[PDB]
Order: sequence, then C-alpha cells, then structure tokens
Amino acid sequence: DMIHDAQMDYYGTRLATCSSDRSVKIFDVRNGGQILIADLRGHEGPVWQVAWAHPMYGNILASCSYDRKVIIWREENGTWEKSHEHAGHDSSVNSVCWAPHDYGLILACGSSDGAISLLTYTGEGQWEVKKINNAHTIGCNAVSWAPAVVPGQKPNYIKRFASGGCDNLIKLWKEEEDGQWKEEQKLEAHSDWVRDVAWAPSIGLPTSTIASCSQDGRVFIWTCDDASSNTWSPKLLHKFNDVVWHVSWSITANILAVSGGDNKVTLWKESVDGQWVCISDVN
Amino acid sequence: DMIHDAQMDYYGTRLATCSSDRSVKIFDVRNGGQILIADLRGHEGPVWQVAWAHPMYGNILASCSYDRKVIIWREENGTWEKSHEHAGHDSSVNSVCWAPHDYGLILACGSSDGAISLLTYTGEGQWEVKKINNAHTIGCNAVSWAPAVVPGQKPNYIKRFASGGCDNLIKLWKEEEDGQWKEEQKLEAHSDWVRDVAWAPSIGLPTSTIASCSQDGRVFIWTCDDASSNTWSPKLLHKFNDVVWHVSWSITANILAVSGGDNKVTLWKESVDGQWVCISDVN
Amino acid sequence: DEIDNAKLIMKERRFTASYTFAKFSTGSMLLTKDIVGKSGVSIKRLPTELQRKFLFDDVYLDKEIEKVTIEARKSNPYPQISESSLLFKDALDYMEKTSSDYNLWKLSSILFDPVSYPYKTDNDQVKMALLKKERHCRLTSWIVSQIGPEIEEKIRNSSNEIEQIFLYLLLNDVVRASKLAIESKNGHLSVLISYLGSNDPRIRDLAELQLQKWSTGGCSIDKNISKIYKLLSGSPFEGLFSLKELESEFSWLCLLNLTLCYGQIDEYSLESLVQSHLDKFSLPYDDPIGVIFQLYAANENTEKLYKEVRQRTNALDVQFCWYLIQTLRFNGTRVFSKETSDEATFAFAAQLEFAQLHGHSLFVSCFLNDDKAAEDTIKRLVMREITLLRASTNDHILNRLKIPSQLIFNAQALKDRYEGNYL
Amino acid sequence: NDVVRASKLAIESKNGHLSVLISYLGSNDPRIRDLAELQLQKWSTGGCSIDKNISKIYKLLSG
Repeated sequence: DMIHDAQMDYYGTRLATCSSDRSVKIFDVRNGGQILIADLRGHEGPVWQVAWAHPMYGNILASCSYDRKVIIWREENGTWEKSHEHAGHDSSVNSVCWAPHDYGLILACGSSDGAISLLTYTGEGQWEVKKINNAHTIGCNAVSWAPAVVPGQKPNYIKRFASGGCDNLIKLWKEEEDGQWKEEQKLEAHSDWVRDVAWAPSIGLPTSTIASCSQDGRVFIWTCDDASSNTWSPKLLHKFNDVVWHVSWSITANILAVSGGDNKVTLWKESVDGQWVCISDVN
Repeated sequence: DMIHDAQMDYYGTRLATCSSDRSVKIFDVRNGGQILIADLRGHEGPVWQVAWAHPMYGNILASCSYDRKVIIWREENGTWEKSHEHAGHDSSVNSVCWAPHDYGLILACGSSDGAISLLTYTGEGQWEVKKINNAHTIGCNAVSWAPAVVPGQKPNYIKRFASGGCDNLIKLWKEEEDGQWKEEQKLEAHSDWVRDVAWAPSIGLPTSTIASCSQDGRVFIWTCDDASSNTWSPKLLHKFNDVVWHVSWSITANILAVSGGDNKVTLWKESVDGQWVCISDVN
Repeated sequence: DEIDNAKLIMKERRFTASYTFAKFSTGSMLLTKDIVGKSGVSIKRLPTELQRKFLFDDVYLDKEIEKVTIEARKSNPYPQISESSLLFKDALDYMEKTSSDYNLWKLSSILFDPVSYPYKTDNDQVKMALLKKERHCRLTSWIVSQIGPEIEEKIRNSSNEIEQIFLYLLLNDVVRASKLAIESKNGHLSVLISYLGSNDPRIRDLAELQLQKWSTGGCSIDKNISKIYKLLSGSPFEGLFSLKELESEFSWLCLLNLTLCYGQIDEYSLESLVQSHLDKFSLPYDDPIGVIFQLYAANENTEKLYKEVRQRTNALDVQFCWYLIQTLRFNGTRVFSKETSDEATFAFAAQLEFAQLHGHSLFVSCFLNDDKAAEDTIKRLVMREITLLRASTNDHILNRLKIPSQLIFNAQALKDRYEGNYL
Repeated sequence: NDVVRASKLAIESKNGHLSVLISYLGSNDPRIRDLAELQLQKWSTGGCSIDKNISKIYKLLSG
C-alpha cells in the first residue's frame, strides 16, 4: 500500500524497498524498468529505513524496523539470506546507515527508546555492538555518517556521524581513539522533533555541511566554516506550514531534495549569493 | 491571446480586462459565469494595467497603455464612452491606480520615461495634471496608493502613495500641503527592476506595510514603525530562481498573492512567529 | 506576418514568456490567469479554512446574539459588546456527543465555565469550598467517562483479583473495588479503601511507614497490594515506591485521574494541582484536550502560554481560540490582553468573511476593542454587502447589532445608486 | 451505600449540586452537616416546593 524508504544500490542496478506490511522487496532496474527479485519477510512490525552496503563486501542490504530488530541480508549467488540479526534495542528502530567504506563495515542504528547501536564486523558471522545509551531524550529518528575525510598505512579517521531526535537536538558524535563514542556537540534550533538529518558529502571541499528537517516545518543547513572550528552555525532554508519528513543530498551540486509538506518534493540549490532557492517541484 | 492585468469592479459584478491586442473588455460575472459586455478599443499599443474607480462617482474604469496615453471610460446608462483622455507622457505608461475615495477622485499614472502624472477631477469634463518629472531613473512600473488614514470637517490627509521603478528603487511620495508631491523616501534592496509595488491596506492597525517583487526574484515586505520618522525595514519573503510580476494583497488576513516565477501563483501569510509561509499554490 | 512589436515591446520590457498575474478583489476572491475563462481570468474564490457545520445556520448566529448586550462606543455610534453571557456550554447543543469536539468543548465547559450553589446559603468559607469541589467532581466524573472502555475492558483480562481491585480504584470506583476486596478474602483492603476518600495522617503514615519496611527482606508481595497502599501515601508518583512505571500501558489521562483523586499532595487550588501532574509527565502531541489542560494549568500566564502555545497551534481551532479568549474575558475567569483579544478576533471575523457569512463577520467584529478598527471594519463590511444583509438573513440583524442608522442609509443608497446605471 | 453510581446519575441529569454533597456524604464535616440542616429548617417556611427526594438526601447529611 504505502512504502516508507527506498534506496538504490551502489552501481545503480538493484533497488531495495520496504513498506508498512513488514516486507523488504528488492527490485532491479536494468533500463528504466522495474522487476522485483526477492521479498524478505522478517519484521514483526513495519520496516522504516533501508540501507545498501558498499559492494566491497559482497552484496549487503540492511533493514531496520518497529519490531525492535535490525536485519542484515547477505547474498551468495542468488542466495539472499540472513547472515546476522541484532535485537539489542527495547523499542522501534527508526533509521540505519552505513559508515563510509574506509572505517571498515559499520552499521549505525538509532532506536525509539533513545539509544544507538554500532554494529562493527569481525572476520566471520560475528558482530560486536558498542552501544550509546540515552543519546536522545524521547528517542532517535535520524542517523547520518560524516564524510570519509583523511588525516604505517590506512590512517585513523575522525569517525564522526550526526543524528537528530525527538528532543529537538541534532547531536554530532565521535569515536574516542580508545573504544567508545562521545557526543561531540548538540545542535539546537529545531522547535520540534528532528525528523531526518543528512550529512552532505564533501565534494573534496573542506566546508562540511549538514541539513535537517523537523515537525515544525523548517530545514536548516548547519555549517562548520573550517575544520576543528568546533562551530556549527544553522541557516534557514525554508519553513512550510506542515512537517518535513526526509532530506537527501544530491551528489554533485549539493542539491537538497526536500521531501515534506504537501505530499510534494522540492529541490534546492545554494545560489552564488548565499541564499537557498527552489529549482523545481517534483510530480 | 494573452491578457495582462484584470481587475474586478467594486461590488464584485463586472470585471474589466485588457491584453496585448489593445482591447479593454468588460465582462460581468453574475453567478460564477462570465459574459462580455463592451470592447473598448482605443490604444495604439497593448494595454498594461487597468483600474476601477469607487462607485461613488458613477461607474468609471481607467486603462493605461504602451501608446503613451491613458483613457478614462465613463458610463451613462449602458453608454460606455470616453469622458476624458490624457497623453501627457512621452513613453509607455506601465500602471494606474485610484487614490482612496476620500482624497476625491484622483488617478496616479507612472510612465516608462521616468515620470508620474496625477489626474485630479474638477466639476466637469476637466482634469488638471500635477506631474512628477524624473521620479525614477530608467522608468516607473508600479504605483500603489497608501491607505486612507484619518488625522471644520473632512480632514487633511497625509496623501501618500508608493511606486517602484527600473532604477531598483521603490520611492514613497507625499503631497506637500501647498500643491505638489515630493518623494518622502527611497527604498533600496532590490538588485534589479522593481516589477510591482503593493501598499497592504491597514486593517485598522497602525502597522502600515508594503510589498514588492522584482526581476531578481525576491519579494520584500517593508514594514514600518512610524513615530513620525521614516524607518522602513525590508524583510525577505522568498527568492525564486525567476522573475516575479505582480503582487496583490488579500483584504483581511494580509494574504499576499505572489504572481511570478513558474507561471504559478502562490499565497503567503505571516505566521504567529514572524516568518512568512506559503499557504497554497494556485492552479 | 506582423507580430514584430510583440518581440520588441516584449523584449523592451524584460517581459518573459512566463508572465502571469494574480490579484485579490474586494469580494475577497483571487483571479489567476487560466485559459478557463472567456477572456482567461480564472476567478477562484478564497477557501475558508474553517470546518464546523453549525456556523451556517441562522439559529446559532441568531440565538447567540440574544446572549449579548450591545452599546455604542465612546468615540462614535458603532456598536461594541458591553456584556455577553457566553459559555462554552452554549456550544454543546449544536454538536454531537462523539467528536473530540464535544470533548474539547464539554471539557472547558467544566474547567472554565462557572460553577455555582443553587440554593442561597452565604458562608464564603463554605460556598468557596463547595464550588472548589463541585468543579473537582465534575472533572473526574468526566475523565471516568473517557477512560471507561480503556480500563473497564482491561479488567476482563485478569485472573489476578488483587490487580482487578487496583483497576477499579483507577475508575474512582471505590464501591465495586471494595465489594471485591471482601469477596476474595482480602478484607483488610476494604478498610483502607474506605479511608482512601479522605485525608487522615494516621492512615497516611500507616501506609508509608509500612511501605518503607516492605523493601527490606520481605518479598512475594503483590506489586498490586503495594500500588494500592501507595494510593494512600498521599503522593503516588513522587513516592518511595512510585507509580511512574504505569506510564507504559496507561494513557496519560488515566494517571491524571489519579493525581486528582488520590494525589491531593496539599489542600490548595485545583488549577495548580493539575499543573503538578504535568510537571512529572509529558503529554500527547497535537492533542487539544491536552492543551486545554495546560491552559487551565498555567493560570496567571494564560496569555503568555496561549501565545507560547499558539506557535505549534494547529490543534486549537481559530474559532475556539476566539471563543475561549471571550468566554474567559467576559466572565472574569482569566487574564487576557486587548492586543491578543482583537488579534484573534480579526482571525475569526475574517474566516467568516471568507465564508460569505457577514452575519457572523459583523457580529464577531463588534468584539473589537479598537474603536478605530471596529468602525473601520464595519463600515467596509457593510458598504459592500448591504443587499446580502437585508430582506432575508432573518430581516433585522443590522438593527439587532445596533449598527448606525446613517451608515445603513448611506451605504444602501450608494448601491441602489450603482445598480441605477447597470440596469 | 453505592455513592459512585448515585453520583454518575446526579451529573447525568443536570442535578450536579447533588454529586457534590454525595461526595461529602462518606465523611464527617460539620460545615456540610450544618449546611444541610440549617438549610432544611428554612425549607418548611412557605416553599414546601422541592422533591421529597432532594430533601431525603439533605437529611442524610444532617447526621
């Protein structure tokens, strides 16, 4: 009936989907045409967000759900099975996201109880779970990983990742070089539930950005002028008289796709003048 | 083919129209249905804006044009004729507007040469023309009259009226208690041609406002807190990636109808929070 | 072969292919250019954003006038409201008992609509303590009717009689909660359950001083027998064996019923009492019956809260806002500003404009405090829609509202004058 | 001795002031006591015009 999130695969071939009926379908789009392939059923509640892993580790898809569980589906020649599952949270799990392929293979999941887990991968069917209890007050909705920025070979990374919640704060995070994550900062400006948070992927440029949308109907694009400037100054994109649900970044012109409001979808580009404009409405 | 401006009459019965074919048509809308009545031809060039006068003076309609002339059409029992004409400007005449019915019957016309005329009415087929030479640099586009605000009986009014132009400035004006108009102030912020200027009619409230749109694609709402001192602080409504053409004020909730951009028309309302939002798109 | 100036004039003006226009008109209706008109003037009207059926019937607008006293202001003849006996109760009748509406309304009709002794006893220390409670009951007696199915049914679920009792208490049903205590051979409960309705420090301490000892090395006691003793302690949520844990399965409004029935933590005003429950718990998002409580809870900062609440206010109906501010303003119930009042009166009086209902527009508009704007609006509203306000909208409204004689004649003639040359 | 269903009714009939007393009924408060009795005495003057039931109920408060 109604689908929730749907993300295309890496090389732009398959396309995973999931909706309230607890079913994660994986179509495949060779030449504009859709063609379902598998229907992975396994959640006692609707599935929320879905995320494909970097083809560097075979072909992996991961889906989270209101069933308090997260499933990771592997593939071994047409064989779409479950190579692991993680039910380490007490409530719904609103979102999932994979860390840039350099930090290895790490999945970041935020639940509706206010926690966050971080599945790292170790050799075989084994997954450790360094978890962040009470990271948000009422719960967590969005999780987005900060771009893979480089500092013996295979350097240590400032493994950061943001995440907004129901407490109205968009907390950034950092892996302390010892073992655990400590929230590097909180971002306030949203007057209601932070619906989604998206770490715009640095086009090589050092001006790292981040965008967020919430029930109030505002989309802010937070910014760190420089590196270690500790500073994130929010700027308003636009306020609609209804809630904004998702926000994803285009890949090159930093075109923000704003999904929220009137069942519509808008696009925005930062103009040569600092101000953000709507380039087109989508339907 | 393509119409330019079209304004309904006072009691909401007739509806004057005009388009590039130099023809000013006057339909009449008794019960949602349109019904043309007269086709007043009289301009050697397309007609731009049109304006109905207050029924207090019989039924008058006035249309300006690129033909450097302004026509005033009277009515005397189905008799739609011309009771006067004024060709006092050297170029196109982009807009016309009637002064609040208290200042008598005055028409304000701005031409493309940079001037402005002010037809006042005296007893019979006679019209004086106190004109404002070089009021704008490249030309004038919009003319809007300030609300009829009250200060022997029949008090003297601070007869003001704004008007944007091609010089990017939105100059307000004032009738010096002697006889002529002197520009009370200039309003800069528009980076290109001021397309239209609309003096939002004070809902009894003393917070007089004004809105303007221009080729840059911005709409500013100049709000002023006047304690006898001009201090008009512009605020941005929205910038579109294309030109905005017209702007008219609703009559009670100060709902701004924004006509410009994608052939679309949007509506805006100042929310309890200071920021302006789009309430609906019109089509 | 001659459309060359339509390339120079169109190009000399900067006039691009996409030139569109839209303008509102006095009748408060926009005109955007669509190929859908003889000339191309799609004359769309502006949608009211108001949804409540009884506004379209004269009987309401009519009857609701009789509720007021109109008097010309001190700076002109334009009418303004002197005295209005307008209670939320009034509204109750024109609605159906099912909608959250009847609730939101019937609730305020309790929280704010005034309570009163019916006979004529005059002991202020008493009459003040009676209404203090007549309101107390009326409120719980209501919540008992909302959590009704919610719990009444949760009881068909338990082969644990002790738990059943505690659930019967939740429904402020001491009688059937006691009938059970005895019928199960759990008599000592029926006793306490008796004291439950009143405040006795002996019992208070006997339950609490008891509870403290219950966490030593003495288990196998029902979570329910304790929950019940807890109801005697006085404050069940900030308790030594708190009930804050109930939150997971009981809708917030059930817990509240507890803080109001057993939660008497102090013998003070009900208003701040409600405010106490809120301090410990959050509340349903987008819920009007919820907001209404906050509005009743924050008693002195009403306007400060209302305004503060109005920023996430898509739950509180513009008509309700208006109606609230006015039932509070004309009964002396709460503190409201002139700016906020009229601010929210244009709000409503405008939707009614947009709903071609100039009976309501004009009527509401008389609630304006600003003699300038009041005159200002009325002159406008009438000057334009006289015919619409005459011979059939029940024939009188204008005079019924003490409008000015000169304006009626003045504006009327103006139109007959107009129609004079159109016919 | 069923105060709860006796009150649910008092309010459902637009006879609210009862539901109030019915509340005090379960406990001893001299204020109420006198408010019902001092009231009753006045009820036999010239207006012997109220339900035999409303009185019977106030009577339950007299003591």
